[PDB]
Amino acid sequence: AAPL
Amino acid sequence: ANIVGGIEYSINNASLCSVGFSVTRGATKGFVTAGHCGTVNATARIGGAVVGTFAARVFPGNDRAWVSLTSAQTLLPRVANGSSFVTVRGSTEAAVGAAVCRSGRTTGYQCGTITAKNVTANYAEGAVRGLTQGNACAGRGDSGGSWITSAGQAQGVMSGANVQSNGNNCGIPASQRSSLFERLQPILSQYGLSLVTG
Repeated sequence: AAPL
Repeated sequence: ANIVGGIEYSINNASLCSVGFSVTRGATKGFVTAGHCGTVNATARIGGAVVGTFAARVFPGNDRAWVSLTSAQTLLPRVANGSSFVTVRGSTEAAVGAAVCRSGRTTGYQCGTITAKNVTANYAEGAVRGLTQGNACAGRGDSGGSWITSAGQAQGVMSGANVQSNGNNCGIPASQRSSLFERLQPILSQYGLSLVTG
């Protein structure tokens, strides 16, 4: 998961 | 500008994020959003105009922030759902299994269910702990936006998601999505903020  | 959950704002004329919720701190107007969206004193603009500055944030570890607005801004107890609105009624935390929707400027208003609490996201910058996971989809640009139930209970603000090369996780089944938000309640008590409700 990545920021958004 | 009318401050509504879900709408676009820019940070120092470069990144885009979405408004989480209208709040007050005594006589000061503000809105809560994600911490990774701006550093303290970064300038927030809505539709080309300066609406306020980042007053505080914690990112990574947590992912939260609030922007103090000038007096000219109109705070509203609402979250955008297309051309319509969801009224913010309070911030009772929903349990796993509850249905929830989120609003942001890239994918609009999406709903799904809460699948897990207290998840850690390992972002390039460091870990962020304590996040709740839902499977409503989201895309780059939705960070900071509102997560709310249909009944109007504000859950938290968009932090991150397992986006694919198209920039969102809307094209993979709900079962494979991990869309994470920062819980609202600790942000409200940490900054002494009250939610604007209607």
